[PDB]
Amino acid sequence: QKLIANQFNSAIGKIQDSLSSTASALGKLQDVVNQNAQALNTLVKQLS
Amino acid sequence: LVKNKCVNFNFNGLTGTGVLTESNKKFLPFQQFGRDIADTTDAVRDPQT
Ligand SMILES: *[C@@H]1O[C@H](CO)[C@@H](O)[C@H](O)[C@H]1NC(C)=O
Repeated sequence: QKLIANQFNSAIGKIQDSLSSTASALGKLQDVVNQNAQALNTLVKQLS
Repeated sequence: LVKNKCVNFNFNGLTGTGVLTESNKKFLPFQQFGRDIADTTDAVRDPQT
């Protein structure tokens, strides 16, 4: 039990560090926002 | 000239509808028209002032 608890806490800590770090594993959500953003920009630019 | 309300403005023959207010865009002396990303007028210098 105690060993499992320590391992679980350390794993959570490393996850926190990984997300806290410069890593950009969240790219999937960023793709959804970015794609819609550039599509909107294209539609707007088409008026010219 | 009026500001802060919806009006049908006409500047040097260019027509548009919008709210006119003071702008911080430091237009160079040669510049006369500002445009947004959609190539639509968003800033202008009045010919009388
Ligand atoms: C005429 O337009 C000029 C340029 O905007 C301005 O300096 C001047 O005050 C206006 N009125 C008269 C009576 O010249």
